[PDB]
Amino acid sequence: TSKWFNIDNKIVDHRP
Amino acid sequence: AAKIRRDDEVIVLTGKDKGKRGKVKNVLSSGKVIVEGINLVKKHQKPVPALNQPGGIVEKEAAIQVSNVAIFNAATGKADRVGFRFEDGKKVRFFKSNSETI
Amino acid sequence: SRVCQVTGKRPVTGNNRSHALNATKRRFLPNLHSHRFWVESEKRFVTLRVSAKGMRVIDKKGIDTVLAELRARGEKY
Amino acid sequence: MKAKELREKSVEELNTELLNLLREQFNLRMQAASGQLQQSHLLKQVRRDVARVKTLLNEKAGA
Amino acid sequence: MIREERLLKVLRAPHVSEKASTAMEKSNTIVLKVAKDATKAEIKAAVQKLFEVEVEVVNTLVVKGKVKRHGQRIGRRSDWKKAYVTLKEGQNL
Amino acid sequence: MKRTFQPSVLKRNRSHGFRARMATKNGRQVLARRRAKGRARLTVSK
RNA sequence: UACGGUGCUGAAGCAACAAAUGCCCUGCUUCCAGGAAAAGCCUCUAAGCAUCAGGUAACAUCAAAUCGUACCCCAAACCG
RNA sequence: CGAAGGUGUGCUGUGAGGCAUGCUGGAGGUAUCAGAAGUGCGAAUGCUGACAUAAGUAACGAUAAAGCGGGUGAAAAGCCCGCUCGCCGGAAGACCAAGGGUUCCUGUCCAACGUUAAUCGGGGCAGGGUGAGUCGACCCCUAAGGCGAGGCCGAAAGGCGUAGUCGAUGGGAAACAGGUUAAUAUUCCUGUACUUGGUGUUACUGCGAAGGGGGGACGGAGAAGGCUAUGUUGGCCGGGCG
RNA sequence: AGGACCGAACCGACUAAUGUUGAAAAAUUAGCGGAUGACUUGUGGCUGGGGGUGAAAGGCCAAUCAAACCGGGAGAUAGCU
RNA sequence: UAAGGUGAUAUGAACCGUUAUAACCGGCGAUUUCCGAAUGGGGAAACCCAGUGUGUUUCGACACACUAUCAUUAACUGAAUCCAUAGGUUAAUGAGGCGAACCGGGGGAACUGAAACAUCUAAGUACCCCGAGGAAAAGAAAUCAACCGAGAUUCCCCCAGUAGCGGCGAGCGAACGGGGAGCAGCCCAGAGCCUGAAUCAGUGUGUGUGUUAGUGGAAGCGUCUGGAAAGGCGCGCGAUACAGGGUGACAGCCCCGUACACAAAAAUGCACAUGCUGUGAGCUCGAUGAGUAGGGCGGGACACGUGGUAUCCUGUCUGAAUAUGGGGGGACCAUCCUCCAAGGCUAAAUACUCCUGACUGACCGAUAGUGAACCAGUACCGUGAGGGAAAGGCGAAAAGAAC
Ligand SMILES: N[C@@H](Cc1c[nH]c2ccccc12)C(=O)O
Ligand SMILES: [Mg+2]
Ligand SMILES: [Mg+2]
Ligand SMILES: [Mg+2]
Ligand SMILES: [Mg+2]
Ligand SMILES: [Mg+2]
Ligand SMILES: [Mg+2]
Ligand SMILES: [Mg+2]
Ligand SMILES: [Mg+2]
Ligand SMILES: [Mg+2]
Ligand SMILES: [Mg+2]
Ligand SMILES: [Mg+2]
Ligand SMILES: [Mg+2]
Ligand SMILES: [Mg+2]
Ligand SMILES: [Mg+2]
Ligand SMILES: [Mg+2]
Ligand SMILES: [Mg+2]
Ligand SMILES: [Mg+2]
Ligand SMILES: [Mg+2]
Ligand SMILES: [Mg+2]
Ligand SMILES: [Mg+2]
Ligand SMILES: [Mg+2]
Ligand SMILES: [Mg+2]
Ligand SMILES: [Mg+2]
Ligand SMILES: [Mg+2]
Ligand SMILES: [Mg+2]
Ligand SMILES: [Mg+2]
Ligand SMILES: [Mg+2]
Ligand SMILES: [Mg+2]
Ligand SMILES: [Mg+2]
Ligand SMILES: [Mg+2]
Ligand SMILES: [Mg+2]
Ligand SMILES: [Mg+2]
Ligand SMILES: [Mg+2]
Ligand SMILES: [Mg+2]
Ligand SMILES: [Mg+2]
Ligand SMILES: [Mg+2]
Repeated sequence: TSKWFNIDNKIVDHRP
Repeated sequence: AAKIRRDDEVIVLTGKDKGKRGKVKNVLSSGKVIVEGINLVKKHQKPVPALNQPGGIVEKEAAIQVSNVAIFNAATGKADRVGFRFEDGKKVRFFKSNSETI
Repeated sequence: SRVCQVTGKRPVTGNNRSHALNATKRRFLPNLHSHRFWVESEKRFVTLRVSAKGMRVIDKKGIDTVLAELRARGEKY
Repeated sequence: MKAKELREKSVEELNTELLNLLREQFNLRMQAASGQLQQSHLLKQVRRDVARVKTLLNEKAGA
Repeated sequence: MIREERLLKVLRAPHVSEKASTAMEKSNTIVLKVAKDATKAEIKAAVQKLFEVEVEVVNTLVVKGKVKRHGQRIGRRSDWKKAYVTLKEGQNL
Repeated sequence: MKRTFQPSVLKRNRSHGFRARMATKNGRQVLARRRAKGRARLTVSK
């Protein structure tokens, strides 16, 4: 499946 | 029917006994035959006290093919092919080449 | 089922068409009614689920004929 | 063993019938299972014999 | 009678096996593999007729086949019935 | 935690068993396909 | 005792006090939100049977089939 | 008297290649000129398999905890026995239902499974083991709900529903204390019981429904009294004189 | 008497640290809320995919949800990589 | 048919057979648990429980047989209601479920194409459903033609990507006529006489011919290399047989076959020939398919999108003429010509292959070829529908390694 950090929004969204 | 059959005396045509005569011991539905004193293989068999067997190497005869033997004519003294004729409602085998019923 | 016991009329599918000719499936289904019919020839009423026309046939051919049919054909009734 | 009893009488046969079971078959199982019966082929026939028994009798009466 | 003589092929084998069998010999009763459809009463009869002994009462239980061996696929044994028969008194065999 | 499979044979048979399968035109087509496929367990029953 | 166990024998076996969330209690008191069904059981007769058959009791006797019964079960035996 | 394939070597062509031959291999291969295409791979986070790497690194799953002696054994921190020590004790003890389905017991083996060793195991192999009128299912009875002769409805498939018929999570007859197996036991054994039908005997009698009525038959909270389990002490009994 | 009070079982999931190739695809430890009620629980039943259910978050409908899963149309179409 | 057999992994045990009751092959029988349309009721498929009949020199309880539903027919019964119906019991028949495609019928998508999207397309496709046959359907002009003529239906090649249709876009797309395959025509709408006379099906027999086991079937030796000859070399021989497989390396002559010639106790497909059942033939004189044709409204079919749109079908409301009559000839009218609707049947040329037999391939050769060369729809995954693998080769011979 996918690692938790990839699914998680705060770490992943990082630069909008 | 079958050309080479059970209690027959035959002469080998091919390979390692080529030319060795012998009597057919039995004939196996693989299309093979076991013939006495023709093919000898030294099997290694463990000695058994219960069966009172000495053990060590023993000599026996392996199954050769039916097509590797042909039955010995003994009137010509050579190998000979077999046919089937009818005599008095009996399907008998006969030697080819002198046409003699076996 | 919505089948006319006299004519065998049953619902048939066709289309709607708008002024822009948009096709939308639809059904035309028959003008059924179910009606107490006097036979006299059996001193009894029989309710046939019948179409108008089914009636107009019964008017013309006359009941008993129509009842020969149905029975000829096996219709319960 | 077939026509040997094609002609052996419907009533008479039901006798050997039992005699196959009544004796051979039951005694054989017991004796066998208990490690006696050295000649197993007796189990093959007997069973096959009863089959013959019942083939006639069925074909003699009614069929 | 009640059970045809034919159908007294319900007795299938003695279960002379384990002290369970023999230590429950030495204190009445004998035990046996017996049919599958056999009806306690039906198997008492067999033991009366054949074996010609007396029988107080018979208990039954079903043994379930052990499943075993094999690599991918698997093999199972047959189920079968146990006897435990309990003879009245002048006890013999 | 409590997971999704909570086994129970009564429910199993009632929901997926032979007879249940048999009680509906489509349930029957279920079997038909499995037979044509040559399946060894039509419906996981006793 | 083959050191895991296994046999044999065998005393007293009363009283006082305390005491449940168990039982009496499907009770009792009270309240509103007003608290399954059907059979077994008891009784009533209809058609029907009236010496019969049935019904009740005592004693005697016979029947009670079949299928489950190992083991884990807050877990190393189940869902993970 | 050694085909294809594999592995070297020499030569040759501008190249894709070709020829020769040693070794391996052990049975097929095909010039030439034509003919036909599953005709050429390094990449597509391509597909399948095999094998690297990080690396003999992290880790070996509750910080309830181990020490020693003696057995067995090729080998004992881990198995067996013993003496200490420590941990749970409304459980980390005990009986089940559900679910599993031989994991139970006994011999035997240790390759693989066990996050180590393993003589040990819920692991391999073989044999054994589940005993019922009374426990439970089946069974009678129904709830929810399901199915549903006819029937009403629906283009077909089908939908709903009456009579019914199914469906327990609830109602319905009856066995207890003790013993015994390596392994079951309210089932086996000893003692002592009970339930409902059939049949018979003997008395005495209106019996009789898929029907009527009764009963079964029912909520929440609260309050004590009476009582048992159960405990404590004394007495009693056996043993002790540290 | 009570959607009454303090507080175990039981039901919850406010804070923190740990864990994040976990012991664990959502738990551990210490604290925390409810705990005779709109409580909590075993068994069994009914509701089906533009449909269900929803003390309402687009929540949940088998680790899947702004339209479940399986098979099919099917080699959808891809002016893009 | 037979000298050897008791299926395979698979030895072993105990057997069976050799001149005909070993085995093996074929025809026809017999037995044929339980579940499953499941059919006595129930049910969590392979289980629980019955009513009624039978059954016991040990006539209890168990075992067996039968009892579903619907249809048709008959019989007997029989309400409100007396008649009569509905209702109810029994009985005889038939149905039911499964199955690859081809076939007819009831329903019927969207992706997509139009470089967007509604009309249009994809397409009457996919899919669901019902039904049937060996084929299905269609079919004996109310058809075309164009003043000359043709003469049922079906299929093939043309006509032609033409004429046309068409947001006249994308696309869709005939017919006339011609060449071919195969050709076949009959009943009802009815009574009289004569009567079972043609014919069709169902069926028994016969015969022939195919089928389901079978039989015979030619001719090679020497030597060299080698573990082994079928290979090389030599010399013979058969060929209506040089198809193919096997055998220790490549065999016309070792084996099994092949060409060729033969064979059926039994059961069957197909033809004829008849028997039995059911059925009608024949002549005279009649009859000639109305809620239909047409029309109005709404749709659908025709290549044809309503268009100037003939023609066909009908949900809806209507509604003729009847041989001096009526349909069609692509709006429509006249004339001409041509056909007879509103009842049916009908073989062949055409379609298809779950399966049987034989034969073939410039088809694959274990990541290929079926998912499956192998005990594969398996192991495994999933509540389920459902998904779904990997895995072939010792040798000529096990001689599979005693000690
Ligand atoms: N357990 C994770 C949290 C987590 C689990 N699944 C996730 C999916 C998406 C984001 C976060 C998570 C953690 O270490 O915090
Ligand atoms: Mg039992
Ligand atoms: Mg137990
Ligand atoms: Mg090659
Ligand atoms: Mg590559
Ligand atoms: Mg490149
Ligand atoms: Mg490192
Ligand atoms: Mg380090
Ligand atoms: Mg470490
Ligand atoms: Mg096991
Ligand atoms: Mg154990
Ligand atoms: Mg290890
Ligand atoms: Mg074990
Ligand atoms: Mg009930
Ligand atoms: Mg119905
Ligand atoms: Mg219903
Ligand atoms: Mg219950
Ligand atoms: Mg125990
Ligand atoms: Mg009495
Ligand atoms: Mg009452
Ligand atoms: Mg007390
Ligand atoms: Mg002192
Ligand atoms: Mg409170
Ligand atoms: Mg509190
Ligand atoms: Mg979820
Ligand atoms: Mg694509
Ligand atoms: Mg498409
Ligand atoms: Mg049944
Ligand atoms: Mg039934
Ligand atoms: Mg588009
Ligand atoms: Mg003319
Ligand atoms: Mg021959
Ligand atoms: Mg020959
Ligand atoms: Mg006419
Ligand atoms: Mg027709
Ligand atoms: Mg493959
Ligand atoms: Mg290879």
